[PDB]
Amino acid sequence: GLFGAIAGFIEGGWQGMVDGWYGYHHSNEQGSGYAADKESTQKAIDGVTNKVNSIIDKMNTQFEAVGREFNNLERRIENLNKKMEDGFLDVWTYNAELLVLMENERTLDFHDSNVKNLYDKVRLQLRDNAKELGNGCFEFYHKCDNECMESVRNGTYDYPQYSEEARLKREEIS
Amino acid sequence: GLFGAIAGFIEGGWQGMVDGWYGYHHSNEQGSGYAADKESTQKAIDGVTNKVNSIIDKMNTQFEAVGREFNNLERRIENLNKKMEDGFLDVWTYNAELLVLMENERTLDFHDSNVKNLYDKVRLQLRDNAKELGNGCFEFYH
Amino acid sequence: GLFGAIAGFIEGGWQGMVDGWYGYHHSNEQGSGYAADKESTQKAIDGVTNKVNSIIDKMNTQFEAVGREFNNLERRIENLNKKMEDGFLDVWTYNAELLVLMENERTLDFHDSNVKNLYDKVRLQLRDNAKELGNGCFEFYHKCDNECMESVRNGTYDYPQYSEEARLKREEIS
Amino acid sequence: GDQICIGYHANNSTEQVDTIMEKNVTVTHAQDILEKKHNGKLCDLDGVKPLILRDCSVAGWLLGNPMCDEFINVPEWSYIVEKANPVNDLCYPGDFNDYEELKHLLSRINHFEKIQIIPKSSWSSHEASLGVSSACPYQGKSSFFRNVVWLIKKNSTYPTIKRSYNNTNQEDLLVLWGIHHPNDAAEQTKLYQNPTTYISVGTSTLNQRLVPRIATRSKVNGQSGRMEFFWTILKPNDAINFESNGNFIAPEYAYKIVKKGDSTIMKSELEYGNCNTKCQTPMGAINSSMPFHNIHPLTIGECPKYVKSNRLVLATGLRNSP
Amino acid sequence: GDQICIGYHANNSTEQVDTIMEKNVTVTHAQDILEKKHNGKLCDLDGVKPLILRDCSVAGWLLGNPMCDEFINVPEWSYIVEKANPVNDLCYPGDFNDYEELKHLLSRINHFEKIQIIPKSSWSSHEASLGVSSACPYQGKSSFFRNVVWLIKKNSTYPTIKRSYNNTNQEDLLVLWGIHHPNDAAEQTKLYQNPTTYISVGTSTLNQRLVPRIATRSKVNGQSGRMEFFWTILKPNDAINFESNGNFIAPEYAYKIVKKGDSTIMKSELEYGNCNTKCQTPMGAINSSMPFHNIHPLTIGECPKYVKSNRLVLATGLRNSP
Amino acid sequence: GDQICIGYHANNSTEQVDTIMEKNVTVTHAQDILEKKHNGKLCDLDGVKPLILRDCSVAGWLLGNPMCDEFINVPEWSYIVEKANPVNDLCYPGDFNDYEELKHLLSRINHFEKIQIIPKSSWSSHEASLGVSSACPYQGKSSFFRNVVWLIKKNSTYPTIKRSYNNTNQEDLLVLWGIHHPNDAAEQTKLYQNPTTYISVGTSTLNQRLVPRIATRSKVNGQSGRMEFFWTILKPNDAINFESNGNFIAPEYAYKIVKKGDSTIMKSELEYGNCNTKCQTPMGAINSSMPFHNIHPLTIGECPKYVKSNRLVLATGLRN
Ligand SMILES: CC(C)N1CCC(NC(=O)c2c(Cl)cccc2Cl)CC1
Ligand SMILES: CC(C)N1CCC(NC(=O)c2c(Cl)cccc2Cl)CC1
Ligand SMILES: CC(C)N1CCC(NC(=O)c2c(Cl)cccc2Cl)CC1
Ligand SMILES: *[C@@H]1O[C@H](CO)[C@@H](O)[C@H](O)[C@H]1NC(C)=O
Ligand SMILES: *[C@@H]1O[C@H](CO)[C@@H](O)[C@H](O)[C@H]1NC(C)=O
Ligand SMILES: *[C@@H]1O[C@H](CO)[C@@H](O)[C@H](O)[C@H]1NC(C)=O
Ligand SMILES: *[C@@H]1O[C@H](CO)[C@@H](O)[C@H](O)[C@H]1NC(C)=O
Ligand SMILES: *[C@@H]1O[C@H](CO)[C@@H](O)[C@H](O)[C@H]1NC(C)=O
Ligand SMILES: *[C@@H]1O[C@H](CO)[C@@H](O)[C@H](O)[C@H]1NC(C)=O
Ligand SMILES: *[C@@H]1O[C@H](CO)[C@@H](O)[C@H](O)[C@H]1NC(C)=O
Ligand SMILES: *[C@@H]1O[C@H](CO)[C@@H](O)[C@H](O)[C@H]1NC(C)=O
Repeated sequence: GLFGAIAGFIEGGWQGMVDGWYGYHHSNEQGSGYAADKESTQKAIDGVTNKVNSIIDKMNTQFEAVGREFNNLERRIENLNKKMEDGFLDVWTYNAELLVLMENERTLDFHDSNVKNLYDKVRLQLRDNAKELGNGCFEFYHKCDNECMESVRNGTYDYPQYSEEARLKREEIS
Repeated sequence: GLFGAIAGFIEGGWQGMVDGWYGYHHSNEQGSGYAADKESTQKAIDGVTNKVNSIIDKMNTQFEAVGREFNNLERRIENLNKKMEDGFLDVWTYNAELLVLMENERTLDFHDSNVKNLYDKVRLQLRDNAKELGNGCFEFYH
Repeated sequence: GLFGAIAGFIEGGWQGMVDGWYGYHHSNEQGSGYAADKESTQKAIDGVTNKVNSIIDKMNTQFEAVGREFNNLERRIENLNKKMEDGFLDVWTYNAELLVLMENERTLDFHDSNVKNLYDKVRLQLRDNAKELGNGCFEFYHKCDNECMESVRNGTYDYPQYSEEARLKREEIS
Repeated sequence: GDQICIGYHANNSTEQVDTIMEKNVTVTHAQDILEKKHNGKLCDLDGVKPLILRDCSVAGWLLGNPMCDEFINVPEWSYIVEKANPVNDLCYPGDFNDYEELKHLLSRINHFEKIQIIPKSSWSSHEASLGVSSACPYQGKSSFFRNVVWLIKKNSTYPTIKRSYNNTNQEDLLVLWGIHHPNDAAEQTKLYQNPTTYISVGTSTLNQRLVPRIATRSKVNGQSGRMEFFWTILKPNDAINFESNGNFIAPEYAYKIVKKGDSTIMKSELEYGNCNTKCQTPMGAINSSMPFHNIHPLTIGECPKYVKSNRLVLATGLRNSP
Repeated sequence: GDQICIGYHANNSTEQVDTIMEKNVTVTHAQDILEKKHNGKLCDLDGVKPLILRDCSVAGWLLGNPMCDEFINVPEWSYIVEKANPVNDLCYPGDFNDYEELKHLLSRINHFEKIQIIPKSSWSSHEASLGVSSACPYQGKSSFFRNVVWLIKKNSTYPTIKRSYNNTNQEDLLVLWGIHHPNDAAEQTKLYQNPTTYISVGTSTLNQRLVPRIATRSKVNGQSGRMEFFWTILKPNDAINFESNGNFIAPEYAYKIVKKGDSTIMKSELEYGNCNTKCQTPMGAINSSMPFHNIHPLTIGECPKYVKSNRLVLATGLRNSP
Repeated sequence: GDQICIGYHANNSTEQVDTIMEKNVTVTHAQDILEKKHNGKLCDLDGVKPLILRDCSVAGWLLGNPMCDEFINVPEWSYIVEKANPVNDLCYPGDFNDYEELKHLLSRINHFEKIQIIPKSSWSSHEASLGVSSACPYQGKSSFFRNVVWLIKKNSTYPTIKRSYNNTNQEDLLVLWGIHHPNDAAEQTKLYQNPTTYISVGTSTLNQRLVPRIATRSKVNGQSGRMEFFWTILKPNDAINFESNGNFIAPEYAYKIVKKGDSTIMKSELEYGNCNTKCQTPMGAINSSMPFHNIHPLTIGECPKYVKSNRLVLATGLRN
């Protein structure tokens, strides 16, 4: 899509992550596992729920057809009546179908953007203390135990604490 | 927002910058201060002014209600008349409100994109000549 | 443009590339040349063709005006008729003009996004094996013959094969 | 080395949505916003039964076609249901003046109280009991509309009728009468004696003089004669005055308008379902919180908004990995 | 070391806007595009005063109900104002034929020049001064519509009227006449002598023969009789021809159509406010450069476009930092 | 060092498009979606010729105004074309009752076949050949509408007419008749003898009694009298019965409705152009795959959708 993240530089989704829309897979010595980003998932829920409610409410004032009857010498106004009612039904059908098409496109791109922004949040935390694999994954230049990983998730990673160790491994490998 | 710059990697706006929409804060030996990017601010003004004028003029061709009167044995056409007029008023009200909602969202994202692009303009100039702090600021290596 | 690529960090377009919308200019020892990215150009064609077809089909059920005639003592319904028909003509004219304005803006930004994503596809392949000039161009730290270039185009660049040579040219040797 | 990866949700969802540039996009979550289902029958509306006219037209009901005796005294209704082509209409052939304007008024009425305004037994100078036809059968015997009286000459004489009714009720009254258009001068003489006749009718607003028309007509339900019916709304404290020397189909019963509100005349062949709904269509009742439906445009009650669409699904979640 | 920072404007602005996904978003700059204010008065439109009928209906004005003498000669108008239920209408009760079609024509007219086409004094075989009623009082004395003449028998005779008027003007002429429907045959004799009467009226297009209807009616303003009024547009060089042996309410004054243009008949209970405006509504005038308003749908002049919205604000600036 | 660059297409294109925020944006490729051109002619519609009434009104055609003999027998049509103000209408002045409802019915009809319901030769107690006027000339001689008969008294008598016709056809019949409103009681006597006259007309649904009206009228085409015409649809197996003692403009020919379908009455001053089209407007025919046009709102056939726009161009390619 527009932001390059979903079905882009991140090739696929995780059946494994069940309790979130966006988040993380960590793999250290303690072992692997999935964890959802609560903050960005909740922000996305608020946005989509508001959008659905906004689309419904904007259609509160839509045209309501009424039965009128005409005799056999009132064919002109019978036809005027039928065209007026069909006319409004076709206008409100177009409005509903188009609003849904256009907001569906914005919703998918909204998700694409939320993933890209989550990835950038992490990249700007880790800086040269990790390697960008280009598949959504960051290979750490240091050891990052389950309590280091959580510091990345909650957005309080101490860059100086690990930078000296990271430099020694980085200048070694590259 | 969509582009991740406004209330994103740039945490907040500057009360200090008064004469522009987007720009710079410098702090060298001569001292600190704010300066607006004239080029990107003017491009944004041109775009928004055109958008406002485009929304107004697209509503030049909107439905105008007329008084028609009917006697007590013309209730069917009286009711047809009232529903036709209310019908068009509801269609043009929906058109106005939706266009404003949709273009408001694009305007805020337009600003978000202009800021991200200003930051990238500078990054691609400075390259390794400066350090990216990740808060919108570049520490110079001179 | 929203995505910063077209008439942005890529200063202008190539008269030289004729058989594609987006692609590459390579210049090695074997000599220069243009090549179009088939995959992203075809995806963009599919998208725009679907958009044109979607806009046309949404206007299949547009209002059709009918001739009705009225005598000299039917002026009120003659006027009702004329305003009803003009009313729907104005509604469908606004719908057509607005949909075209709004989708034109999305089309130009779609192209801007496709170019940005093509550039990022290549950057995430080349990693530190090449230098980002900041004008859309990557200077390789190794030799990249016409068969290396194609590996970048078709999206199967072997990063490990060239990483050791790339490091020796990039860094001080010892 | 240790790894942290950024990713997004995927699942076994098969739910599809459309966009401008792409059709049939699988997503992880969606909201269908279109009701497509109904119960296929006619229900009470917020506890109140509709008036279901079965084989009777509104005209059949209000004039009292003898085949419409089930509707002689109807309780309060929520809406009215009429078949496209009811067979029990004007049993004696003819016309109902401003019929569509009457049906339009009926759309704002929930209850009538039938009232005797001119007793059939009060016609002492005219025969009130010979006004019957084989066109209007009841149980194999010639009959007539029950709410009006076809007056005939008595002892070869038809004196001039001068009769009033004052609406001493606090409600509007729907009043119905008619004229007989005979086949020929001989029929005129046989029924009414007087050769040149009229019916005058006055209220505060009405100023009518009807003349019978002789013409040679095709037999309908075995009759070449025609009855032509007329109506008015008689406001509180107004009076209606009738004068006639023949061809008068006089009121006996009229209808007091005792409850006004939202109603409609719904065209439907469907059956009563002994059910309750908040939303009725001519194809069936709807029970839904969905904001849209595609059942039928002509609904009554608290209904979703009608659209012609076969499918309306909002994307809520992400593009799904197949 | 040295720093350069990229950033964006923020300010003291409290101005809020809405989007699909978020309500009540504070921004740095916005444009309100909805006019919500009016001056609560009826004003001149670009310097031209409206015709304000006060307690008079269009019918009361054009037939000249004696309570409508303020409108005996009205100057050029921008628009017309009529109350919902004007008390001065048909003082003698009855009907105005094709009244709503006449009001529709009036909506395209800015000026009439009233002219005497048949002087009241020119009726030498009929009484032209006895046509008065207690239904149409002027200063506690019996009177009548001023623009038409109720003709009565003279010396127990009503000869056949033959009168023509030729439109020798360059403009269309609106011509008004009427028929009297009495209460009884005795009243017919008393007023007109002849028991069987007609009014024939011919132009190049019109072919009318009116007959009175005698019937007993409810009293309205003390009268059981009814007047029924008719009108036509007499083209330049066409003639109108009247023939009658009774019940004729003859024209005296007719209206030359001297200015056509945009006008309207606006329903308002308000009175004149001695102001000027480019845009008038029935609730008050608008002075605005805003492109939309929510005052009332039925406006006249150079007006913003009407919408039902309570609020319309376009985002111009950025999302604002607290 | 070896280089790879990412780029995008540019070209010699001058094609411009609009967006909300920017007008007159040059692009590499675009699709115009608005048809603006027509051939300026009236054409056959999918191989079927229209009925082009030239100087005749629908009334002139159906009553048979003698200037309308070109239309005495018309083949199946695709649509009808009438001028704004046709000169050949009611040659004898008067009125056509529910005329606009008749034209509305005609809009759903592709073919009429003329049928004789009352033979001109069957009027043996009345003069059938004196019913002519200088208002209705044919070749410098007084004439009359050809589809109806103006009956006159014979030898100072007008016996009561009783005539019936039973619709033994599978199709609806359009039937036309009329009444004469004379100038005075003297004219009434001269033409019809009987001073007090009527026309009664009955079917299964119709119950009409017409009375002439004497009024003093301005001359139109030299006449102060007026003819007033009436019509009905006679269903299969129903009968129409006429009775009159004067002022009767009696049917001779009526119209079988043999083909119903999509048709229209189109107002145009143009004449036939010996062309074929799938889409006709009053200003000319359209041959286009474009989804929109701005020619005229009132079209017939497989047409693009009408809009009031001067310009509609979709961006397909890139900014140039
Ligand atoms: C629990 C989590 C994995 N997801 C995210 C939230 C939930 N939301 C939606 O799909 C949604 C739906 Cl299905 C309807 C209206 C609004 C929303 Cl946000 C779907 C389940
Ligand atoms: C600080 C100053 C340069 N700003 C930015 C531009 C200015 N303009 C607008 O907001 C605007 C407005 Cl307020 C109305 C119409 C069009 C526009 Cl562009 C608002 C004030
Ligand atoms: C190099 C060339 C084949 N490109 C690819 C797309 C081609 N076609 C279009 O722009 C197009 C047009 Cl002109 C109409 C409808 C759909 C499309 Cl994709 C023109 C430019
Ligand atoms: C989407 O899938 C269903 C499968 O039955 C089908 O009806 C519909 O036409 C499909 N649309 C496209 C464009 O493939
Ligand atoms: C019938 O009425 C006439 C007078 O109108 C009268 O002479 C006759 O006796 C009446 N007959 C009966 C039996 O009432
Ligand atoms: C927006 O704020 C205003 C107060 O200025 C208030 O009227 C309104 O309820 C708020 N709306 C929402 C949805 O929060
Ligand atoms: C009808 O009767 C009421 C008394 O209940 C009276 O006020 C009114 O004047 C009467 N109306 C007529 C027209 O006789
Ligand atoms: C009206 O008078 C003019 C001029 O005297 C004359 O030419 C015209 O024929 C008259 N119109 C009628 C209808 O008699
Ligand atoms: C370019 O823009 C103007 C409006 O800004 C418009 O009139 C026209 O379509 C374009 N070409 C001109 C002015 O020649
Ligand atoms: C006219 O009327 C009678 C027929 O009864 C007779 O005097 C006369 O011969 C008739 N015919 C002609 C042609 O005079
Ligand atoms: C017309 O003719 C047929 C066949 O003789 C007959 O069945 C039908 O009843 C006739 N219609 C009328 C109205 O007499």
